[PDB]
Amino acid sequence: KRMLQEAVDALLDNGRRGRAITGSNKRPLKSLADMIKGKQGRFRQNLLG
Amino acid sequence: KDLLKFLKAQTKTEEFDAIKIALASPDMIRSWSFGEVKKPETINYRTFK
Amino acid sequence: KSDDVNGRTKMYKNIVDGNHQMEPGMPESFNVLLKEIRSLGINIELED
Amino acid sequence: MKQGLQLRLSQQLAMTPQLQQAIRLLQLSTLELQQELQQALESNPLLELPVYQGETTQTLQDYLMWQVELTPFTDTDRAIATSIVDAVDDTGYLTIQIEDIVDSIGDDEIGLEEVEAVLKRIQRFDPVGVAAKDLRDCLLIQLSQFAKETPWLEEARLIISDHLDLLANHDFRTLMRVTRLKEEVLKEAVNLIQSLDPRPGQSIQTSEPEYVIPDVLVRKVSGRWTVELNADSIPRLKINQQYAAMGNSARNDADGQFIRSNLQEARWLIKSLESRNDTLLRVSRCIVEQQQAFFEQGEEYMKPMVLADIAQAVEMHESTISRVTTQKYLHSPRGIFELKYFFSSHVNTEGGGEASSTAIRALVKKLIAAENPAKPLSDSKLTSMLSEQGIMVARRTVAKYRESLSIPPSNQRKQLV
DNA sequence: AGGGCTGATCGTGCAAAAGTCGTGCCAGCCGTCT
DNA sequence: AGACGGCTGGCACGACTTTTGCAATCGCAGCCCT
Repeated sequence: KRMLQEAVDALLDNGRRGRAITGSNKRPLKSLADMIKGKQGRFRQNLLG
Repeated sequence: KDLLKFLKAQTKTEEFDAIKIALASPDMIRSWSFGEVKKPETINYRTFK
Repeated sequence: KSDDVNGRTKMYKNIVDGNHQMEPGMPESFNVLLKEIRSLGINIELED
Repeated sequence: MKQGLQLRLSQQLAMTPQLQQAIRLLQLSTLELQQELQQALESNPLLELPVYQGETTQTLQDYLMWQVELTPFTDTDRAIATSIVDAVDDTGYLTIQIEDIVDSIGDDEIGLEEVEAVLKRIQRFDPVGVAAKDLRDCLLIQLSQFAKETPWLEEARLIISDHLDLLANHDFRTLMRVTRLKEEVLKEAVNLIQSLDPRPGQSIQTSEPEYVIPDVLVRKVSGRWTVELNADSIPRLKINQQYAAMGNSARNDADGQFIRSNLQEARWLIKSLESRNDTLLRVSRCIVEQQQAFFEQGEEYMKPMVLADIAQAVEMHESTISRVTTQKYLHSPRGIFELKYFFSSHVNTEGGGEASSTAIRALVKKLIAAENPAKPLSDSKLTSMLSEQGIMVARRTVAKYRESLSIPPSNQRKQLV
């Protein structure tokens, strides 16, 4: 259950808690909040990008 | 179906004024979706279906 | 000229017929935003 | 040392057939075996953006829909046209009949004449191949698009009108007698029909993603190379050593017993994986014992292969080898083939030899390549050629190989020069 | 005080009925030549 | 213009494959029934 709660947290926000990386890449993943926030979120490129 | 109003009903939108935001509850969460996912499989390479 | 799928065809027809009339409808990216917001524990909808 | 039914020695072995052992064999389920292993490892305690262009034409179906919508059509007319466009196959022929379309309309005012008029307006659509009928109708549309200066256009039209059966059976005598066809005029008409763009919708669907699985490798660099059968893709999963130590350190005796049972299951899984790897290696060695000979000799020079003989050479259980052969693929420098395709059918051959059915089929295909284009080689001629090759295969065997090779009928494949 | 008896742990096969293929062979038919 | 021929394909019979449907009895001994 602790694994499951951690996984759900990472799915929501990986940058806040935990570090998930892809195969052969150490970069973090783009969680459901990552594509909302930052320069590469939905709100960006929404302002007529 | 008379096949004449079915197509026109597809191209329709409401006023959509006064957008509102709130918290989520499991019952209505169940309401939006139609299906329950139990398996982690995404696609089969045997038939690509 | 935006993601309005039901508007690009109609503007093209209005041009080729020389109508030059536009109906806004709704951008699809707004629906994208709504769908991704509803992916988390937050309700969001548009009233009348 | 030839006495019979003497004192019986005590048996020092058992069959010990376990459903666990059979599942361990998994009939070499490969990716399916990987999925089953994943499911078990999940059930076993203490075990273990992109570019996204998203841009493509909808096989011109979207283009056709836009063009029909681009043309001025009434709301009911637009709906009828959209329904007709929906009844379009990839080849470009209508799947449903006009009566089926009228029934789907479900309007008493809707009639056969109006539906036909709508289809005819739809028939002259934006791209080629919008006939939604037989290619002969599509051929007529192309000829209408083609210049009238083309020779034998009237003759081709007359043949396609009601002499299509004569053309299908390649009955040149009766067709010429009925249509007063001139000598070599049929050749010109056939050449024109060659440039008719049959199955035009196929060319529109230019996109075709490739699908292939690595499975076994037959690279065989410098001969007899141990090309691993996707060793990278092999799971080789192991149980959690830390959790096992926790189970070993469990205070509760029942918890320790449960951990011991889990460890026994993990050992069973490890034995299964090791057995799978060993079977794969042994099968690779057995294949390499003769695979290079078959590869160098060629497909037509393929010796028969017996599953029992291969198992005897490997000295393993014959049923085990048969199960391993199932659902197994072996990519090779020549190409990717199934393990059954890797095995060879048994057929008698002359001079004290055994010839594969695939070998005979490839020889027959090579012979068919060396044939007169005007007149296809007869099955009797194929049997004569096989007798020349000395493969001890008669007319029936030649016909079976041709069916394997999908050889066309002699009369059907026959054509003018 | 004496009998019943209960579950831990107990590891690469095979065969037998079924199926399926190799091979041959006959029956008709159409293209044909007489 | 009816028969020659070759094809094709169904029909049959042996010969090779192959798949699934198959696991007790322990030797401990304490607990429960008699």
